[PDB]
Amino acid sequence: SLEPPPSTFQPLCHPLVEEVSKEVDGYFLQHWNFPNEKARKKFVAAGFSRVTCLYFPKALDDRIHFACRLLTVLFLIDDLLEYMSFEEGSAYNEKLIPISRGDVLPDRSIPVEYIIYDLWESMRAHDREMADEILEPVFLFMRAQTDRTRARPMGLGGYLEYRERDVGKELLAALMRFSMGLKLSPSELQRVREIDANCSKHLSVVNDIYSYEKELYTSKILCTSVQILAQEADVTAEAAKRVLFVMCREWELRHQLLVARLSAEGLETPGLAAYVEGLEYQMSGNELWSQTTLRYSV
Amino acid sequence: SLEPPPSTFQPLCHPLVEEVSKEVDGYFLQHWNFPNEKARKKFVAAGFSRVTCLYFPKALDDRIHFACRLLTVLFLIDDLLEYMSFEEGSAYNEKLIPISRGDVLPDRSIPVEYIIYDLWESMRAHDREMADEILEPVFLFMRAQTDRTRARPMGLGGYLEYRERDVGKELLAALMRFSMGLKLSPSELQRVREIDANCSKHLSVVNDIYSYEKELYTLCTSVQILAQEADVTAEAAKRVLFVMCREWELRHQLLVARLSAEGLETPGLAAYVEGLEYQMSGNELWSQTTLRYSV
Amino acid sequence: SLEPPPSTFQPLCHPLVEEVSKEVDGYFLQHWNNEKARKKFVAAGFSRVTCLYFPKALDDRIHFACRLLTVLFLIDDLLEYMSFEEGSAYNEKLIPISRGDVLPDRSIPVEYIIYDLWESMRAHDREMADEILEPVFLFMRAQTDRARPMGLGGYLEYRERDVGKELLAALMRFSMGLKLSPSELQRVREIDANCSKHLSVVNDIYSYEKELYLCTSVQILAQEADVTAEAAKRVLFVMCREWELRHQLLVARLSAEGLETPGLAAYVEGLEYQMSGNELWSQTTLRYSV
Amino acid sequence: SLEPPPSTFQPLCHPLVEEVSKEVDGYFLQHWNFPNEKARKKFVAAGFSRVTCLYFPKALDDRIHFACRLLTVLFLIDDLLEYMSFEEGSAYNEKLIPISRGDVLPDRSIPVEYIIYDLWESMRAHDREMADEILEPVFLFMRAQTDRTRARPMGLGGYLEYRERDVGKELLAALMRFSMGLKLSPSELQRVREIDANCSKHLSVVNDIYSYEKELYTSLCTSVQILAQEADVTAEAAKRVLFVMCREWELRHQLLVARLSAEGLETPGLAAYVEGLEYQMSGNELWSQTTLRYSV
Ligand SMILES: CC(C)=CCC/C(C)=C/CC/C(C)=C/COP(=O)(O)OP(=O)(O)O
Ligand SMILES: CC(C)=CCC/C(C)=C/CC/C(C)=C/COP(=O)(O)OP(=O)(O)O
Ligand SMILES: CC(C)=CCC/C(C)=C/CC/C(C)=C/COP(=O)(O)OP(=O)(O)O
Ligand SMILES: [Mg+2]
Repeated sequence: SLEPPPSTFQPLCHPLVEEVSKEVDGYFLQHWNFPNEKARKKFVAAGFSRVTCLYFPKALDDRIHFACRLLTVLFLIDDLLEYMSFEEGSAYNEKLIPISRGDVLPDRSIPVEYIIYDLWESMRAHDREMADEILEPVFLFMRAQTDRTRARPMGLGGYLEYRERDVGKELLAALMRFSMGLKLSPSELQRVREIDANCSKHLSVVNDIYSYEKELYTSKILCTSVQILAQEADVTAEAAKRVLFVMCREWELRHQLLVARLSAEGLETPGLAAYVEGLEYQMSGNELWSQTTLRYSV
Repeated sequence: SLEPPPSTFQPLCHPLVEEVSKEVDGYFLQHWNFPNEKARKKFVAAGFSRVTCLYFPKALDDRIHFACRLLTVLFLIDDLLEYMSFEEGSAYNEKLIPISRGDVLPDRSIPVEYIIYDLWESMRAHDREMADEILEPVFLFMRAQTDRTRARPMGLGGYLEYRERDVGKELLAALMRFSMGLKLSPSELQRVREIDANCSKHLSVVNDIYSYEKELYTLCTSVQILAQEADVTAEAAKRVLFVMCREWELRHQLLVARLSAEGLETPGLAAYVEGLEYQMSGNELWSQTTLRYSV
Repeated sequence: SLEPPPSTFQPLCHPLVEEVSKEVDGYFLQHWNNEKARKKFVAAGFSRVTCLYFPKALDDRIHFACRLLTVLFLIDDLLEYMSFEEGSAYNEKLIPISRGDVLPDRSIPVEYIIYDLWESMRAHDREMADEILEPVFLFMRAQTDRARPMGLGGYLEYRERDVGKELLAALMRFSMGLKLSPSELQRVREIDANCSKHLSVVNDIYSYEKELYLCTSVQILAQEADVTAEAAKRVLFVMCREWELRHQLLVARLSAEGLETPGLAAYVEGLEYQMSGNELWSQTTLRYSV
Repeated sequence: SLEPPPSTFQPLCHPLVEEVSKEVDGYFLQHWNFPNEKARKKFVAAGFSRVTCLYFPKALDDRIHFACRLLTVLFLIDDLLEYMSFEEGSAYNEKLIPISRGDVLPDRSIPVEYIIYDLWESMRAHDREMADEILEPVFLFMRAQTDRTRARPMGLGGYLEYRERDVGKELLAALMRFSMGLKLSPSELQRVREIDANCSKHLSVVNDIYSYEKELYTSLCTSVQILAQEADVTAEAAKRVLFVMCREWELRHQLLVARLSAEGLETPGLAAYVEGLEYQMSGNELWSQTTLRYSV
């Protein structure tokens, strides 16, 4: 089997995982309309708060639950969207956006509506400025949840450049910033643009590596680095995964080189130091998640 | 400074290397017009016959010198062409082609001409049928070391497919079959299509890895291409490509076995298949030691 | 030979162009700094381009667009004479001044022109004027300084997101006093991308000479199809006609699927004017030496 | 619906088409083993000899039939190959190569075997030199009828370059030379390198434009799908753009020929050859618009 190559990175889980997980899991169990009990247990088995804590292990203790709640509902909606047309799905999320902004009252009789409204009111309550910062990154994601993928010739370079702008990864980095109380300035963000793009790729390719078996097992719009590299080099998908994993390690090193350079230049501010560290854990965390999540299972 | 990942391919060196060296080196030395001592000394140090013996370790004892002579002159000619124009260089080789077929002038006053002529007559003398089988393969290679290029976008996939058809590597394979007495009819040789391409690709990329520094003296190479596509340094690119080369080696064995599993393997292709493996490992040791890639 | 193929897009020209042109020209020829160029300016038709791009701009707003572009051009042809370091700073020093967080040196035309200009825009419509800030900054930033395998498909996808094209749509919305929600805009992303491609390729076709005096559809198609640059321009021109057709099909679908709002209808029609106007101008201006 | 854009070329058919067709058709009707008479009906309907005279209108009267007979058997083998595996079809054609070279006697009880043998034996008789010359071009094509084409990401450029080396179009050019009696030297051929590549693309794209609907089976690899995807337009739009690109290649062919002449590099053989390619293009276009091979 695969067997990942050596990495100087390692997965870390948020100290309070057990605590938040119980809290968040409990809240959705009492508020979200799960159909049958079977589903009720699929949810707990999922451990969305445990996923969040794996991604943002360095989050502030009094903010990690916000991140867990946001991702939990987002994972939930993503599941429902699967069973509805691009039309209703798009209509479904557009209704939640003004409600998320808090510009429109929720229909207290619809779980998702008041869970979203309450959640964002809570966030603006704890930190208004930062809460309003993640608004667009979230809307961008939600909207993309229903965008139709365009099939076109794509080599490795083009695919990777495309993944560098993944809205999901952007959501993760912006959310991680909220969870960590890192109020980075426009000049600080631009300073780590390469780091972000680099990180974005690592995350997406690691996902491709463990999601391939399922992507193909879809009575198979196949768009993945595994298939692209396998065809370009003319080797098996397994061989492709191997090569790609080494590339990921090269991106891990590039991450260090860029961070090292950032410091030498005297541009590594206190916040940026915390930020790039966070991204390192997203990379190692996303790797563990990919190897274990049932989402990639068959 | 770049540690090659593990490989099951072990390179060999033809036992007669030092013997053929003296033979062939002596023939060219003082027979071929060397501008000066230095030239002659550098020529010996280059050891083209030694290069040839790394690539064709299983060549037949009474055929190895034929390969050593052929490549020695080609390396020489290739050296003189850089100083010529796409105009001059082309007429040069194009003139030798008829000669090589024995159809024309051997001009005894011109080294390159009587050497080419004499070399091919010797080959037809030893094995007529097989000496002809490689005429076109060599010509293809000669009518290429002067060709221009059509610049267009080329990604990793495009560059690799392109290298799978490298005329240089086809010449090597064709000359190996000659040197080994292997000839298996154009059938099953057609059956080792994938094997040949996979191999040609492996040889080309290993060359890219070691020739990047020097080539960077002014780029069509897998190193720069992967580096730009994955957005990493060229050193990181070489490391990744090396792993890819190990994947092609694994694929090579799979192709070999599969040929067997369905009853296609034959004494000819069995030997051929192994000979290619020696080119790949041989090429790797050469690429790591050749002054051709030195700054 | 470059005879434009048939197009169903008919360009429009703002009726106040003569009035606003002499108005906006007189200004720059009064503060901004060889009189031989002082003539090249009045003949450059900077406000005329503006009027072909936003022929439906509000009468009291058209002069704003003109002034903005007339300076973005004046600065552009100014970057051609300075290094990335020089230009990048030169431009970056104007952003805060544009926001109004830094006052301008009344002795430097480029500075106070920018200052007063943005001040007058906020004073006319602060909200909408603020919305143009970022789009303009993105454009200016890029003006300063990828290097990798780029084929025709990659290039066009890349042009679907061109900043300059983004700037025109933002400036157009402001000029027409068109308030559109991020929601309504989402519905027209395909139309926006399609339009961006059209604008860029027509520009590539006509600016090929100047640029060649590189990253351009003309050169790329020429290499991929192995034909001349001129042969390439002809093929691309026909591709532009297909994008025009697609625009109409998309506009028709937006309507049929009941997703069109009055503001959106005006928006998509305006994009058409930009496309056809851009073509008229590109063919006539001496900027690309007719 | 699809109006081809204006062109300075025009299709042209070989004069003896009628008689040659009768002559070559009857031959196969007597030797080729068609099961029932619905294949003989279809066969005759396909008129492979008229196809040949459309592609090689400038052929010599005494050679044009060698071309028709060769393409007829190649077309027929092509169809049979459809009802055979890769391993099978491969072995099948490989069996016929030594027979073509005249090295192995054919089995007189197997039509395809003796028909091939007799054909080359007859060709080598009329012009041993030129006959031997198109041996490799035919074998390259036959062996190509059975290999697999690994699918990989490919833009227009990559696709077009691959089509420039199309063994089928190569076979066409070589057969045209043999049929027109044009014995070109390597220098002359090296001189017409760009012109061949340009022509090859033209033929392939024109074929793509008309075989697209057909290729949409779904019960792949073509300029139509690739361009439509790269420019994000319909396949129908792609066709219109590709067609114009084809007219540019016709212009390029003329420019390349003019240049060749102006450089004093055009020989009588080459002049006749490049003109022969012009007719291969106009001819392949008409064929593409009319062949049942691309229908439903
Ligand atoms: C679903 C969701 C709310 C994502 C928000 C961002 C986030 C928490 C990302 C981490 C988990 C991940 C890689 C999901 C995408 O899997 P995948 O891309 O291999 O499968 P998919 O993208 O087709 O859903
Ligand atoms: C004389 C000659 C080269 C004959 C070809 C036969 C051949 C492939 C011999 C093996 C030596 C080799 C890998 C050369 C490639 O040099 P390179 O491609 O890395 O450097 P270059 O091609 O730019 O000269
Ligand atoms: C028997 C035979 C075909 C001989 C080849 C000689 C040749 C190129 C004849 C011209 C006719 C032609 C363009 C066929 C293309 O079929 P296609 O390529 O459009 O359809 P296909 O290749 O997928 O079968
Ligand atoms: Mg331009």
